[PDB]
Amino acid sequence: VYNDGYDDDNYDYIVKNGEKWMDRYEIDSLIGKGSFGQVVKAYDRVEQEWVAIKIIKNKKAFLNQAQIEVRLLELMNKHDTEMKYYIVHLKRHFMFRNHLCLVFEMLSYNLYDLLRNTNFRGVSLNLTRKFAQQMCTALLFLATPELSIIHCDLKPENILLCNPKRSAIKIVDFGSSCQLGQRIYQYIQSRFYRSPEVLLGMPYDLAIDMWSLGCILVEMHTGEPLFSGANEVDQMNKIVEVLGIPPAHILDQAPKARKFFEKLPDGTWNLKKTKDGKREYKPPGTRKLHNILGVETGGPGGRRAGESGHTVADYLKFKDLILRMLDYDPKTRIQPYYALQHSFFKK
Ligand SMILES: COc1ccc2c3ccnc(C)c3n(CCCC(N)=O)c2c1
Repeated sequence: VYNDGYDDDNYDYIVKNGEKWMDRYEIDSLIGKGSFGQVVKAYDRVEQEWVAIKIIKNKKAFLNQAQIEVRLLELMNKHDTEMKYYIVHLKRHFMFRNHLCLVFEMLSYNLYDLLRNTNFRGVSLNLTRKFAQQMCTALLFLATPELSIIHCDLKPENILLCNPKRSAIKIVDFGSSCQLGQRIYQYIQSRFYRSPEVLLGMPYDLAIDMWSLGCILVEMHTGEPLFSGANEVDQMNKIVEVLGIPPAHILDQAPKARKFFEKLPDGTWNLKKTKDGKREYKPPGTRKLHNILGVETGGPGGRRAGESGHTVADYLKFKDLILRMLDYDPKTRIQPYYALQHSFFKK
């Protein structure tokens, strides 16, 4: 028996459609499940509107982390700027049957559902540009010194459309987020979108979100993840296929450098030796983003050949921005303010 019967064996609240909570919220259905807990669709009888309620797991570790998400959401929402409207709005929170419940504004489906709806053909470069500009503005908001918030889990699933037929988006799931000073985890971000500094076990800052954004934007247009690693070793090697060996000044400071690389006598770094002449990856830096995007061959897989807004000039700008987002060095990786000035966004 878990939580007097209200919970399942995974600390989740057993959702029952049609249940009414505190004579206010009418639970319609389950929207999604995550490590944090479940999000349900519910009607707020008081305010007479539809809301999304995130039911946090009934477990100390998850409750304590969700309390941080609340602190950060309330801190962002209080700030007055139009940029704050790229972050989902937390209306209120409450405890119910030993679950912390977060009430959010209702949104539409996420960018992964959007990709799946195109059968993973990818969205247009113009739509990608719209998402990129909004995301860069959102990251600029998080970078404001008073906030200095690191989302730490940017991915298609955590970027939602406000309206199913409109391009406006908002960022969700700040549970794993932290502030620049208060970093408390080492293994963070979803693997496909994890930055090299996190893979290498080095200290991280807001630049890790810019890395994830670069990965996301490419996936949005091509329809498949740029670095689809099955584990950390596979992830690092897939990054190396495209960007080459990380610079020595980074690896020389990386605690986990020898999980993926080895230092030669002449001081240079190379990938760890592979036994028995097994070939599993393209040589470092040979998987060109120029070809992944189809810059001069009509877009990803030639699917955008003879389409408006998919000129080579457009792709060369897109490629340059992505490569500046995928800089190995977090100190030189493009920052939101300057990314927004990139020619890719010129009117
Ligand atoms: C639909 O409106 C919404 C509105 C707000 C949120 C929200 C706020 C915080 N964290 C998460 C995971 C949130 N989700 C998850 C959806 C997952 C999905 N496939 O739609 C939301 C959804």
